[PDB]
Amino acid sequence: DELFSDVQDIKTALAKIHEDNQKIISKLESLLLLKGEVESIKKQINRQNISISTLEGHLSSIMIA
Amino acid sequence: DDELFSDVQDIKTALAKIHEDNQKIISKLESLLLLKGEVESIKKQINRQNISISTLEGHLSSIM
Amino acid sequence: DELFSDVQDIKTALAKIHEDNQKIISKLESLLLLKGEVESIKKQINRQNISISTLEGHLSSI
Amino acid sequence: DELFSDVQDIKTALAKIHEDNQKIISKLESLLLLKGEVESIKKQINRQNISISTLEGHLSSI
Repeated sequence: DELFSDVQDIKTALAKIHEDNQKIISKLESLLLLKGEVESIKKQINRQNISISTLEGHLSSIMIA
Repeated sequence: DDELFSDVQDIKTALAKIHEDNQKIISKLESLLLLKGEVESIKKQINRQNISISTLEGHLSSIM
Repeated sequence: DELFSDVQDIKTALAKIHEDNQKIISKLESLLLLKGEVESIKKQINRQNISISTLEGHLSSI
Repeated sequence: DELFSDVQDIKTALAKIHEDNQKIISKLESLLLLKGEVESIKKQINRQNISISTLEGHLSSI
């Protein structure tokens, strides 16, 4: 009957929500990789700050002639 | 059967709500995924910046 | 009916998935405020780069 | 019945999307760490600005 048509509609919308959940999960995964790169950026800027300090060190030597 | 029909309709309503949740969630993830290109561009500027410090570290010795 | 209790559990489980999705949506909305942060960062960096170069120019004149 | 087994199929598929949600929850939790990575970078760029101003101050003095 119309009950069987309905029961197959529930099954199919459940299968479609499952399939979109896999795509949402991939996009989350790809953002998590981007978190790894943002972590490396954090690390590179700290290394740059260490370097600016060397500059400043030599610049102090120049100022005292 | 009137009760089962009405309950089955509840399940279908509930699925349509979850389908709409999925679509709102997919939309916010696609807006976030724009960060990818911004982070690639930041990687390039950091490298450009590293180079520039070395040009500086050096000049500060030909002077010194 | 075992069938009635089954349909009730099915209803309860869906409403819980839907209630949990609301929390997922607000948290994701809260991450979109990062686009403004990361952009402010891109601008900061370009400005620092410019400055370092502006420093080399001054060094040449010394 | 044909029906009982179909309703079992629905329960199985429902368990799956509950499963999906747990995995979306755990990933999202991990992603939320990004806000703190971005805030840390902002602090680091502030400190860099300061350290550059110092350097220009010194080139100014010379």
